[PDB]
Amino acid sequence: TEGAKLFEKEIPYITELEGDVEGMKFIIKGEGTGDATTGTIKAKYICTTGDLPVPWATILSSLVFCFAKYPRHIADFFKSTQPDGYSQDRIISFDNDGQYDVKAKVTYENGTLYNRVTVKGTGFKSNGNILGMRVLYHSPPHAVYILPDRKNGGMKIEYNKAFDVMGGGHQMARHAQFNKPLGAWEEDYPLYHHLTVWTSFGKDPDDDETDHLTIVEVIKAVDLETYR
Repeated sequence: TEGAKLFEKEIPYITELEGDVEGMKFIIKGEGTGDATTGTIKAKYICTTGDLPVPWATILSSLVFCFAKYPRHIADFFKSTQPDGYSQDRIISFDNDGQYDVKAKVTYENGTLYNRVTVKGTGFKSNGNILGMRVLYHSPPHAVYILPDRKNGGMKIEYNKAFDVMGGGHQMARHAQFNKPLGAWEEDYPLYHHLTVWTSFGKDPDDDETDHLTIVEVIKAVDLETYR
């Protein structure tokens, strides 16, 4: 309950990502806002090391479920664990291709929400859509499984992303994720539920210098009784 109060208004949202895909190192810095009242995330991410050496769409999920619109009756792991924060680690397996090993800490610090994340990409194929830069510049809407996992002291998160590729066709990205509190948590495990995500990609028209991504994104918790 205490943690959720921190999100009752729009607050700043900062992302720092350090990536290494097949030895190609990159840094992404994001600046934006998250508004958990409406589930609305807005941000601009800049690759501060130069050009991003993988498609932007494939790195979006690495770059804050704490901003999801939650109803009062579903236990909200992502806010409940604040301000100490939570760990969010995942393996993103790209079908017919390599994987991103992603490790993050998501923490509230003096009024701003931070996502600090490392990405290690291995196993990628030279003829694939990721190294080949053939994943189109958008991220379609998705549904995310949020599963209680008391046995491992946290939440098991499982979902697919279905990207569009040049020439038609798709690139599936299988996300196997685990979340754990970093500090205090009253251990109010949510029931199995979903999140929905919708995203719009853009560019900053005033920025002709950097390789960057702007987003407007909406994330919402879904009570599965609505499926009945």
